[PDB]
Amino acid sequence: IIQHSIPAVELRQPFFPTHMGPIKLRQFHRPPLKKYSFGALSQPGPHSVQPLLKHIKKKAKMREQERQASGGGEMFFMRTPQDLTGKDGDLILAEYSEENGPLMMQVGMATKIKNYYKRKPGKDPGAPDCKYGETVYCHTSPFLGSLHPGQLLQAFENNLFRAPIYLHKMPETDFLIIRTRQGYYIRELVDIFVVGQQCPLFEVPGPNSKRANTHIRDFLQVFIYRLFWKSKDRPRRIRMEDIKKAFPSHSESSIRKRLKLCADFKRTGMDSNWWVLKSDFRLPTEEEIRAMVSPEQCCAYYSMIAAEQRLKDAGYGEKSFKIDDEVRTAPWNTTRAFIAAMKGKCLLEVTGVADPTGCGEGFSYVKIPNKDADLRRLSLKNAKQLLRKFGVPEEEIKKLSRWEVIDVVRTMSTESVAEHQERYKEECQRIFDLQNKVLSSTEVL
Amino acid sequence: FESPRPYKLTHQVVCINNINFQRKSVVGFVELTIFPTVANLNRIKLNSKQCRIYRVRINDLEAAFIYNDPTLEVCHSESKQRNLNYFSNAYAAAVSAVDPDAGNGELCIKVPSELWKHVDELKVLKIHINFSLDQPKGGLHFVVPSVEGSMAERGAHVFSCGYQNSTRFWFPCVDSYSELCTWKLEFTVDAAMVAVSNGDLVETVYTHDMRKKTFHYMLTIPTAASNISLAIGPFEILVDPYMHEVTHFCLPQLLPLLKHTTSYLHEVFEFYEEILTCRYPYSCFKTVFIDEAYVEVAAYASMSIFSTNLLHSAMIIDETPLTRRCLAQSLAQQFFGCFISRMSWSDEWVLKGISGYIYGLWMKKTFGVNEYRHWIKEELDKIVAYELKTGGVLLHPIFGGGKEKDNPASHLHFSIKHPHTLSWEYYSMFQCKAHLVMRLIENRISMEFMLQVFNKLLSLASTASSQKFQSHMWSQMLVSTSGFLKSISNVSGKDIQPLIKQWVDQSGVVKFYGSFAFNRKRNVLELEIKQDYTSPGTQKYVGPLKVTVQELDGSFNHTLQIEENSLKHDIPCHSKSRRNKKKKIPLMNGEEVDMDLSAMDADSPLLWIRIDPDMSVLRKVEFEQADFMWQYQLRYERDVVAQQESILALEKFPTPASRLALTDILEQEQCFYRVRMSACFCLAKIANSMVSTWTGPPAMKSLFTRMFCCKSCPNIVKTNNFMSFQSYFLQKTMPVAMALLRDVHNLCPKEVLTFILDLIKYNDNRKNKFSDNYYRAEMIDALANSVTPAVSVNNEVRTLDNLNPDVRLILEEITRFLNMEKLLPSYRHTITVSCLRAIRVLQKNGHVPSDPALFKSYAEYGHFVDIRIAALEAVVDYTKVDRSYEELQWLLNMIQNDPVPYVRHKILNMLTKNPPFTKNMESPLCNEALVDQLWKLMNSGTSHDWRLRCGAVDLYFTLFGLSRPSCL
Amino acid sequence: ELESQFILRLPPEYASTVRRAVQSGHVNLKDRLTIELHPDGRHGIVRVDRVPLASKLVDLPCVMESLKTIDKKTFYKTADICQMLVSTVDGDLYPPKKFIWNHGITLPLKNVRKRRFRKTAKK
Repeated sequence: IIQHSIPAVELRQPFFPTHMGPIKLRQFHRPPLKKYSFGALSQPGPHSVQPLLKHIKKKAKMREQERQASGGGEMFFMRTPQDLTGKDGDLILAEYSEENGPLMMQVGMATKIKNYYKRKPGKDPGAPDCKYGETVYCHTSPFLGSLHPGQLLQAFENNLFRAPIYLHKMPETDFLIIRTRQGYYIRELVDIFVVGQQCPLFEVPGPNSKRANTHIRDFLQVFIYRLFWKSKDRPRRIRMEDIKKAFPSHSESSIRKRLKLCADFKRTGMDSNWWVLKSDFRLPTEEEIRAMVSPEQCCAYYSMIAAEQRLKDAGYGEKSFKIDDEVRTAPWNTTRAFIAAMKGKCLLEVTGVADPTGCGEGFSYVKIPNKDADLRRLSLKNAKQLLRKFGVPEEEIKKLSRWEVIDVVRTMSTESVAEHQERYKEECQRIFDLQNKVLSSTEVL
Repeated sequence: FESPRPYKLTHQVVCINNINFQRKSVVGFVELTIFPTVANLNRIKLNSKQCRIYRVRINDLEAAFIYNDPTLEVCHSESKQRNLNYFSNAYAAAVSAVDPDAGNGELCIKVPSELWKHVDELKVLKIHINFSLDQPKGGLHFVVPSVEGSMAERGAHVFSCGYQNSTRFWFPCVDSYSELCTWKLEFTVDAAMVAVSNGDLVETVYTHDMRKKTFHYMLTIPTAASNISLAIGPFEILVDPYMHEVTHFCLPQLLPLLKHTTSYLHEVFEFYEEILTCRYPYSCFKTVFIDEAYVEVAAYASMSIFSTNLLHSAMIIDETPLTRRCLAQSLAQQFFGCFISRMSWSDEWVLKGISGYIYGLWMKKTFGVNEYRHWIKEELDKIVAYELKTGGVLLHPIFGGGKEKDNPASHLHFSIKHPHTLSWEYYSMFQCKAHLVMRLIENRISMEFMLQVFNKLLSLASTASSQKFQSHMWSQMLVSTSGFLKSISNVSGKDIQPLIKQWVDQSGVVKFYGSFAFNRKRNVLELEIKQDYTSPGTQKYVGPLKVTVQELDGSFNHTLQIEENSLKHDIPCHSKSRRNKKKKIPLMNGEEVDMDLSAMDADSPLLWIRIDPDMSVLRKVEFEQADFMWQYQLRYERDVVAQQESILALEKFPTPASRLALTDILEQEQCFYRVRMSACFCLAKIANSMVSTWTGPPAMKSLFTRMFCCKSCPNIVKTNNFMSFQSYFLQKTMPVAMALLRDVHNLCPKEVLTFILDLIKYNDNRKNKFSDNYYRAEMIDALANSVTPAVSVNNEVRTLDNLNPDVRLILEEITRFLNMEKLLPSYRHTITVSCLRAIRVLQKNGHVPSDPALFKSYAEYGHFVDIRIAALEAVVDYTKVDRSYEELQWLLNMIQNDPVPYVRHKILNMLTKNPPFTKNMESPLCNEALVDQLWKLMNSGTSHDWRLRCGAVDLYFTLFGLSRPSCL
Repeated sequence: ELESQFILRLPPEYASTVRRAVQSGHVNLKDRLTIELHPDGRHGIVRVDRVPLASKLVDLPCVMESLKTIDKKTFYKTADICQMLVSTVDGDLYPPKKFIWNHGITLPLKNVRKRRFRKTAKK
């Protein structure tokens, strides 16, 4: 059960952007350092970098006092945008080994660490303790490969993806700098995780699909409703200009579709007009708006339009998405391949072109399906001598039922659907164990 | 936030002395340690009734004394406004003035000017009150067997049952809830008779060394005054061995009955501390069984005292649910009378809500999850039945302050600020709506978050308790509705205030006219169903919800709802399931195996309609499907709710023989117990419609044939069919439904009558180790369900024919069982209860004449509770049908005069349920003097208990309710 | 607005001095450590105890996420980090493709651009 922060669940801006340009899609989850037009740090010259140690201890004390005053147990603290800052609380860094993951969390979303451990045979004293995460004892492996007895494997867990994580040490030269309009902030941090290839749990849509087009419509319907809740006029009213500024890629006619059922147009003698909320329309409450669009659905759409921009930059037009190799690496292709393979509908390519590492250290998420005369002329005696020659044990030579003998010698001269799935498991296990070895190694290259 | 009550309290010491068995009196002194709040607190008020004070004292200074009783009659005894409304309003205002939650008076000691200057100096005082209870007429009980020479010593006991605010009736206090105090309790008791109250055994040797003993129970744990009760007399048994500290107190010659009874309690403690993540937050736990019960449930601090009717001694199978059911009730309401506490009567509903939900969670992981859902169906049946009888049961945060009413729920009585106006129907539905509002909190908030909430509540309770009495920082154990709502919103803030304003603050039962339409019957539109509702009188408009549709072989389709309920809605459509001879099972629900093209399967991809199968909304859903869909629901469905609602819907109209076949197929599997009870009732109702349509055999003989093989059973099933309780409940139920099988010539159940006679012949010895009692009782009930009203054509009532022919055989068998249970008696004379119900049914059919003298002789004092309650139900229905005014006069005089409260309770309850003298149908002339005597019995002679005049308020609800009685 | 975060890399003696200053928690670190960015947005000067170190803003190849926690089990993502300001003891303090960093911060992610990144096939 994942409980996101309140600005994440409330679909708030700029945590959930409404529209992203071609520049923003290339810079998706890589925000460039941008100058301010006003404020303290819009000025030239050196700027003070302030410590946080008193602020961290004070906030941790206050949150503990709020826990003990009602009167203990588990308390939810991520209620405001101010609570989501990096200025307070215990922090990690997480470095994704994938350049562009199929699913990505936004600022404000939540994830868990589960410490997957397979018990040793006989008398297990228990899993080793870790600084982070909750221990989960598993008999069936949640990954593509199987855990070994006594093996502890840390992993990120949320509604988007599953991916193994590896605790490393932050280098002694590297610090975390928090930069705002008001000043520079610095905190010490030692714990950094290397995150492997994701096992996606939520489906990424294709471009201009019915699911994708429903998501854009619903997200527009969510954004319109919260504009009415922001309006202080009685009766409530909004402007077309505010929606078009947030949604420059929509035509006004598509916005006219979403506004006709809930609002009435009142024209005024100025090029700035209002949509007045219908008196007989009950505006939906906050948690009803929450059920319309989830944070996980936005990330699946965000992954699509960013990857669609990357394919257009690579020369692939919309008619390409019989299929090209790079189009197979798209997240709408990889996640549909993996989830169907997770549900037992098909198997995976694993050694193939959709390997994100490019050197054999990852998985390729591409669907593959789940798919005598002369021996009987041997005239028992020569078949007996042949079974003696191959090294067949003397019991089978001794019984010498001739049909059984010829079936055994055909089997030995052979030495198919149980081998097909076993070779899939062998290929999965090899790269899984190889990925465990490389990304956890402290070798200096 | 804080209580609007001055004069905070810390300590109190009771000392019962000279407890008498002949003049039956109690003397004692009480000790209060008081921190007053404000100056000029002169008229300090305590409250009690039936307590003659000997002296009051504060630090060797006897101050003034005020003793009023406005809980008695109107200040003018002949107030001619003898109606419901004026008496209800005046009684509500008067007993609110009895309550000290204002400047009021019942026991106002006046502080003298010397002690007023002391209060001006120091607001710390002690209160020493010497007083005496008389022969207790509503505050205690002295159960004494009528021997009085020697067995009054060994055989009698002394206790106090009562309602929540019955601590007033026992020893003088405040409004007895919501005063966090601590107690020292001194008990002058006999050496054999053991006193049982709250607290701990802090000082007990052979005390005072003269002739008797004296017990010191100290309650250091801060609770309220409405948890103290003193059972004196029973015998000590530790039934410890699993948890080492569970103590029990019961009357002699009942002790191995406890040795079987108590166990499985440790499992309930383990599950409750899996819930709460604590220990049992006390030293020990006490339980007393007693042959009387004001309330069967009653649960106090570290102590449960209730009836000696729930022993269930290892052979009496049909109290396998009931015993630990009532133990779970007396542990849950215990736990929420201990620490978590209301600030007012309107703020209570959280408490019994979470208690009933906790023993519902106990009913989850102990026995019968499908029986748990059947219990939820019984909860909805109770709520829909009562709030279609009367108005809603509303859970107020809003007062009527400023002499205001604000009560649409005042169809009878006041409800906001006060307990002792309500009825037990209203109180039971208060608890039932508390159950289902907690299920709505399940439906919007996860169970793990509820565990977090409840752990937070008990963390604040245990932290705020067991300390040095932190001044001004101690009322955190008042965890009423507002702060509890704030704690829920701090854990998970959702639209739970709309849930309050729907179900907590708008008391309405919602029917559902969800009209089935059929699209994709090769139609343009695709799988659409209309939503509709309007049914006034008691209605409620509930909007955004979801709807569950099961396909032929497919997905659970869930569909939203809207307000403005003249609606049309869609389904997230199934595929076109065509070539269904090839599409045999495309994953209906897992690996279930079912194949029927017997339905209207030309163009029908739908099977069943459902709105919230987890039973969120207080609902009464009315719709129509094809009959094949209803009958295909009864071959298999994963909801006992769906099975018994299809059972009701197919009890209404149909009679094909395929219905009988599918019913018999459903009755021969492993599905559920009571589904087959109501399915045999389906067979009864449908074979009653087989008068001209007798296609099948005489039913349910082949069901006993094909299901029960003792030694292959050569045409008769006889012996030793137990240790499989499926067959136990089924053989208990089925001949009752067999006796209903009637086709109209003379209704002629003659083969069934002779077969039931042969079954009554063929009973078992001790090879069955299971005390064959209830099987006999329900077969006698089947004899009672052999109603033959049309024998006496002209005058055949009065020993003409020695009335004939099978009624005499039924009289022979009920005579045999009455005299056997007079000689054998096996477990409570339950056979005698069924026989008296049979004798009343025979009096209702004119065979045995309508004479109450047998029922009069079984409504006498020295019998069991069940015999007396059955004879009193019988004489209430006798006064209903026949015009016996004299037995009604005797019934009202016994309402006035008897020591047992529960028989008065149930006389008033089922006299309201089964009324004679019906309003605006007045042929037996209530106006003569019965209105006067009922007005007297409301005013006088009813200061014993609150609930007896509550039942009399229910009587004037039924009898001439919102008007003059047409006297003058 | 979204909070901007980036990695600051120092020479090891200066990293140890600033690390002791951060662990000490004294306010005067706001004077002991300053950062100045040039108008080109790529070069800068990091001053440690008024000592200038020539700094270069480079783009990290791997997307990095910084996450906060209270109970060390459920984590809340705070920021995306993709840039690092690297301070050197030599180099032009006022300088008149080379800002592409090739390596991960962690040990196994060495040479990700050349060895562990599948390269896009054009056309």
